[PDB]
Amino acid sequence: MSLINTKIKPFKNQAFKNGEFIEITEKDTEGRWSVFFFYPADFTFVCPTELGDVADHYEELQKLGVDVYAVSTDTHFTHKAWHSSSETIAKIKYAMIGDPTGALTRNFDNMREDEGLADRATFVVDPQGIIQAIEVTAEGIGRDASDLLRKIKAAQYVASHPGEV
Amino acid sequence: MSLINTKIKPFKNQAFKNGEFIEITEKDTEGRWSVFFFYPADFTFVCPTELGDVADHYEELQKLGVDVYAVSTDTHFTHKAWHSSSETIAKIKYAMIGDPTGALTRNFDNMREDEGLADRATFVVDPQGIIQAIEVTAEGIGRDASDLLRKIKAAQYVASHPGEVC
Amino acid sequence: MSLINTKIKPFKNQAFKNGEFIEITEKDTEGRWSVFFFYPADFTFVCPTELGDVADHYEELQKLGVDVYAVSTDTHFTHKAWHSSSETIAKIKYAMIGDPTGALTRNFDNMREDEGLADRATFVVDPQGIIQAIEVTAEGIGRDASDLLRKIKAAQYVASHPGEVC
Amino acid sequence: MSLINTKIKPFKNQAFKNGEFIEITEKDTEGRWSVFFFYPADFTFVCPTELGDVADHYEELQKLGVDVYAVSTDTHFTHKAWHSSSETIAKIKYAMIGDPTGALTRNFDNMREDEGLADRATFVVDPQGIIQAIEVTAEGIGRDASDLLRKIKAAQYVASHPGEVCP
Amino acid sequence: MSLINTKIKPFKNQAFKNGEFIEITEKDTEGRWSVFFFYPADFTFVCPTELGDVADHYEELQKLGVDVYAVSTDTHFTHKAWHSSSETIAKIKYAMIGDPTGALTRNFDNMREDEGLADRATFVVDPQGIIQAIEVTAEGIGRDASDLLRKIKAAQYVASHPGEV
Amino acid sequence: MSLINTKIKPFKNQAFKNGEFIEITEKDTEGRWSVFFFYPADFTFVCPTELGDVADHYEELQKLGVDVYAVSTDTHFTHKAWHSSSETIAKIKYAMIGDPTGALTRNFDNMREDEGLADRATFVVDPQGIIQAIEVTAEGIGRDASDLLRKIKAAQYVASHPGEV
Amino acid sequence: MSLINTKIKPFKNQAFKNGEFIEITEKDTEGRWSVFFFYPADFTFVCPTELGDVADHYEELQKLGVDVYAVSTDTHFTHKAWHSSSETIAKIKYAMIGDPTGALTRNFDNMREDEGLADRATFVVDPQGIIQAIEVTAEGIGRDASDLLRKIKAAQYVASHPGEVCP
Amino acid sequence: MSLINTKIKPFKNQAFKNGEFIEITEKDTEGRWSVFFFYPADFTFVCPTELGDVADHYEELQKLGVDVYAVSTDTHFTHKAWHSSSETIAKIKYAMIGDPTGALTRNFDNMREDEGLADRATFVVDPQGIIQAIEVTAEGIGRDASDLLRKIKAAQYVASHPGEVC
Amino acid sequence: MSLINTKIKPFKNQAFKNGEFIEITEKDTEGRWSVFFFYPADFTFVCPTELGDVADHYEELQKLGVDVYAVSTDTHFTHKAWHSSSETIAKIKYAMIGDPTGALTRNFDNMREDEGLADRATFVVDPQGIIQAIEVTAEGIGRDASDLLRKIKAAQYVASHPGEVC
Amino acid sequence: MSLINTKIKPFKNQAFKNGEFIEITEKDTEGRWSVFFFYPADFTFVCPTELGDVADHYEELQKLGVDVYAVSTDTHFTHKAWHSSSETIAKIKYAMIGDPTGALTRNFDNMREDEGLADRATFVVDPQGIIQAIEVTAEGIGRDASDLLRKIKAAQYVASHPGEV
Repeated sequence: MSLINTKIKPFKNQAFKNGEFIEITEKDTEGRWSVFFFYPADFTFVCPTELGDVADHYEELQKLGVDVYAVSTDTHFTHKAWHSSSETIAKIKYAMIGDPTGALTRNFDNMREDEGLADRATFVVDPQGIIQAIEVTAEGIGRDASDLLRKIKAAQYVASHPGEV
Repeated sequence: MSLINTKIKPFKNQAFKNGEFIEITEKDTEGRWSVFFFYPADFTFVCPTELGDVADHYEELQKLGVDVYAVSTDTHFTHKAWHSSSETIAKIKYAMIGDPTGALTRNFDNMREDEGLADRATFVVDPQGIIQAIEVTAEGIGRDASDLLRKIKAAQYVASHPGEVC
Repeated sequence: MSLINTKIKPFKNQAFKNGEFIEITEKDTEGRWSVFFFYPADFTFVCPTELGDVADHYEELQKLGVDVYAVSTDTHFTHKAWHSSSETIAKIKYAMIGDPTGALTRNFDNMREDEGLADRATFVVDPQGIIQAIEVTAEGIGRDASDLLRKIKAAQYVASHPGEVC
Repeated sequence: MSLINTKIKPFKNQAFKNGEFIEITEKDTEGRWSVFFFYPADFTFVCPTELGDVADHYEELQKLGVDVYAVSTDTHFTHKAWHSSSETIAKIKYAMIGDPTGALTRNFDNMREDEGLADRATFVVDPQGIIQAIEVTAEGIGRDASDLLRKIKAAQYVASHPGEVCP
Repeated sequence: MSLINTKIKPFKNQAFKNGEFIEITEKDTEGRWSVFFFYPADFTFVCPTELGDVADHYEELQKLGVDVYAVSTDTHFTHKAWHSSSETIAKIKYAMIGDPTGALTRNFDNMREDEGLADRATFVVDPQGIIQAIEVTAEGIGRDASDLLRKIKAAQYVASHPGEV
Repeated sequence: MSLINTKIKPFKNQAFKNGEFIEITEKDTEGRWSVFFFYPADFTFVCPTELGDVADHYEELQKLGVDVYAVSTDTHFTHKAWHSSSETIAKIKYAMIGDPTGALTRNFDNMREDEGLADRATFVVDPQGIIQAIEVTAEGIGRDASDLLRKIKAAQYVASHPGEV
Repeated sequence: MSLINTKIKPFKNQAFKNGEFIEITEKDTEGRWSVFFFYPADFTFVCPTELGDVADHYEELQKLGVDVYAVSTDTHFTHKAWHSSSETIAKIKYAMIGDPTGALTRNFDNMREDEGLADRATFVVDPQGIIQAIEVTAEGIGRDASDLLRKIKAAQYVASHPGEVCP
Repeated sequence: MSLINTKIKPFKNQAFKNGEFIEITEKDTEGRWSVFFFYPADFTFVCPTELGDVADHYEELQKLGVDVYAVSTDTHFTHKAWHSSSETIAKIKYAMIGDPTGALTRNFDNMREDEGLADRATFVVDPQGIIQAIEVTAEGIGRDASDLLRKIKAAQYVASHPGEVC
Repeated sequence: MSLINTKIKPFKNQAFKNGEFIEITEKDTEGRWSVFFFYPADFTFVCPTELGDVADHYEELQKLGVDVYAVSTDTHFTHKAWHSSSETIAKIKYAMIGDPTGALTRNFDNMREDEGLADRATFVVDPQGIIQAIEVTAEGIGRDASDLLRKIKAAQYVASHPGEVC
Repeated sequence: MSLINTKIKPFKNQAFKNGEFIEITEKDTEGRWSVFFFYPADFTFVCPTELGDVADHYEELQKLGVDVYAVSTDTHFTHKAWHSSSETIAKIKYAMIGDPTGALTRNFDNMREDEGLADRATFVVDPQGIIQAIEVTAEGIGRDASDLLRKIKAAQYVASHPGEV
């Protein structure tokens, strides 16, 4: 069963945003365009260029009315530490959702069951809750924020201009 | 339960390639970089720019040693007809897999159950059979062949030089 | 679990008829004599004379108040293309039902499970929805349209005047 | 889930042929073209001309190597009685299979559940056991034996000349 | 579980009563004494003297208010043919129930499952529906109508007079 | 499921045979024709002429090679007391099987579950163990030993001569 | 999981008392001291002196307000016959409960499964239904009726004088 | 499921006997006449005369070759303390089985489920392990030891000479 | 599945306290700081220093408003006997709960199933009924009443001033 | 069911020790005294005095032949970061096991299912694998390493001197 064109499942998670800690539910995504940016773990040796690339477009994303949610199986406490410790993660102004239970990760069928870590996946969600775009890659393959931005612009176009030759 | 980083399931399908009918199995994808390009239906009123953009990069894809498989729920007979009817589909030099059973579409968890059509999804499969990249979009949202090309080059780099960075 | 003398199961399909796309449900068959003509696939190398025969008798079938529905597992978009391509399929004035899900095909128990195509079967359905005649043949064995007319006329005579046989 | 292009299921039924009782199994259909002619019941008020029209073409069917099997939910004892006191059934040279259990009838998905009787169905079976043609009609609609004869000749043609379309 | 002293199950079968086709249900047996006479098949080489012996006592059975039902897995069309073909079966004025489904046969647990035929059984049913007497015999062993008549006379005596010392 | 034309189930019961206590099993019935005569209880106010009628034909039954077994839910101790108390039961020379467990009664599906007594049933068993004739009657209706004798004579004829036209 | 100090389960059995058949339920034991005397079978070769010794003390038991119930897996018809043709059973003034189903026997966990007979057990039941004394013996070991009489008198003493130890 | 005339279930318990701790299993009861004397608890306000009676007849019981086992849900450590405390319990020369698990108590179906104590029950067990006599009484009703001796002597007579009663 | 930070299950037990028998329920622990001190058995040869050490701090525990409940699988009758027999157990001013059913022991998941005795475990329960501290040791390893006292003072501090540090 | 006096369940976890990363299985605890020190999460605002107290006794623990395993649901990457970031955690010379799957945490029945974090528990394990001491506290209640040290010394004494008055 594909997760495309389906409504997102309810959740309640603690997150880090700009300093300090906030709580995010599925109620917060209502009437808003949402991006769920899943990544394995904090403090890994892999370059955090994927997250920093989104941070560079975040001002343009907020202009388009798009909320960004970076999610991992690490705690929100770890997100705060990684925000202060890493050079690139300091640019992150959007929410960094901690998912220690993995309930939100499992809502998007994105758990490495044997590792206990999220897969490298990105979800574009419309105001209705329906998933419009899915993008999953393996370890080492980078996700372009420019192509993500292009996809959102195309998704917002279909919503306003439904059905055309 | 995620489809990423898993070996592809065996299949047996009929396809259309450059005026000839050929049978493609999972054996044909072995030892080869493969791209499974799923799309809804033939002869629709939607612009065929998604499949045409892949055709433009196909020579560059064959240069990297990558096979391209365009798959839909239509028959391979329909693919031959669509290759002769449309101006953009005439450029398609790669294989056009016909999947009437939907078995190949079900293998990649990419079936619109109540429509009987494949979703707009792209899969990048390494020579071992493991899926490295998944890209799914809803009807209307276009897929970029240039970003697909970038991902394959990035996937081949990690396959060649693993453990480096950063 | 014999299919004969049972009411037809509800359906919702897209169809092509005279340069127009229409939606056909089980409601459209109500109060009318219907004929469901199933066939494998569009754009095949097999001679399309079976559909051509029904086209020749269609004027006579409409005269008896009988609706003809040609059903295939192909999309309704594919049917339009086939109407413009073949000389024999151009003669088709009746509706060409597209059944990508195979829901309507499985309703009449007529799906080639491992092939994903409809079998060569013809169904005669009365105004009530009850199936009166079933004719299934393998690939190659032709279906006679003039014998179908004989069967429909006989079915209409039994409906009008019950208990008038020996 | 359709019954077309599938091998026939094994059966063991008693039959009546030319004044003698014989037992027929799936082994008897092996290597032979077989036609299974199903009908509701014996001693019905409806014309037995459907079976009689097959009996007229039976000479031609035997020359083609086609065996005819008339199947009913009645006993083989009943078939003997219907053979004796009927003008049209007296012409039957082929076997009249009795199916009191309804096992053979259910093999072809041809049972009226509420009536306990077979439906008006004709099946064309090749030497391998694979079903090539199915014809099912309701009470009143007659089955054409000369059209059945045409179908068998067409089924034999594709068997000897495989995939000969169109040209 | 025993079939004796239990109410008969509902049924709807077509039958042949001297020249005419009728339909018999569990409703027809109500308020009346009933005898269900099961037998293998019509047009068998075995002697039909079982049904002929019941036919001789049938006039006395109607005087006692007892309805007789002859049941087999053959159709009611076959019962008519057997009536006007055999001299012994021609004496039958009682109803000949046809049971092609075997629903009535299975109600009395009397079906030869591998043969699709009824066993040689006789059931005596009172106005209430309760079975009072059961007699089952194997193929070849005959049943006596004179003994059956005696058993019904005794059953009607017990029904009218409760307790006998 | 019908009890007719099936092999009898194994049993081990104590019995009373004219003056002495014996034990009867399924082994004793083998190679011999057997008649199992079931009845409610000993010392009842109902007429014991059912068992007395069988006792009169018992000498002829032994000439035919038929063993008679009278079974009830009473103990074998009770059968002895009933033998030397009633003039009709005193005529019994055949075995009187006591079945306090009801195991043998349940083998023939003949137990009145709420009463704990046997129904009025008679079973005819051949040397192989196969039941050939069943006769069950409700409380009050009598069984005839003369008809029973006739049924055994017919059963032995069919066993020796297969197929009768 | 022991049966001591538990209320007796409901029952409906036929009994024999002084030439007349009566029906006894759990309602009849209400507000009355009850003794359930179980034994294997009627017409056994073993002495019926166990029942006879209870019959001798029955006059004293009735004065204390104690009802005696003799239970057997035999029918109430059998109890009448054993009452008529026995010297010791003729002295029985109390009820002789028949338990052909074994339902009452199973209520006291006193059934020999392989024999279908009750075991040699005696139960002392108070007006509330609560079991106060259980005595089960094997075939051969006699049950003392005068000791049973002592137990009932002791059971009545703790009922009227609750928790009077030692002093 | 009557407990009478059934073999005793295996057990492994610690016991106190004559200033010594010993382990008693079902093996120790084999080939010997055994008596299992169950009682609620140690150090109760209830008069310990029931155990005192068995102590007085113990010499006579050992003369008949009968072993006496007094079982309680208390520990074997508690039994030692009770042997030193009470004047009546000091007379106990037989083994006092401690059953904290209640395994041996549940074997004889003698557990007060909601109280966690053994009921007042006496069991006579033959050399084979078969239970011959069961006597259960409620709190307050005394158990007679002299009537127990009568029951054991009767049980031994039946074992020696079967079928010698009327 | 951990027992920590959960509300205690209801119980009804008989206990011995200062020469008197009293019934203790979960109602008695309400609004009160409670310590459930589990131990194997009475009258053992193991040094009773664990229970004696708690008795030394009992006056200091009552000063903090803490109730102490010593629990074992033995009867409350045995506790009275052990209070009079032992020199160290004579100091016990707190309640000694008798748990013959083992129901209270099962509530705290602290039963040696094959021994029928409680394990060496200490539980600290706040006025709300929530367990704040669990300490379990195998036979032989001693429990410190001073560290227990430290934990209760630390538990009362967090209850008073939550959210502070560091 | 209590976890006291039971053998530890098999596991395979990645850990941080002294720099750098190692893998620990149940095979590594064989023939050695082990301490499993569970704690909720890394980078929390709670003072890490519990872990630092054990670090002060670690030299004495290694003298007694005791291995210390600090476990949390955080990754081993996070453990390395927290080792470098925190003043007290820099003293940690023993292994810091990362348990993102929570499999090792669930082996000791120590998971806060709704939080996805380990409870505050300490386990003393002998060379055989058998758990000798369990110590669980709530948030805010400190665990004394001196009392832990005393318990281990007592546990090692019982192993060498088994059974005494």
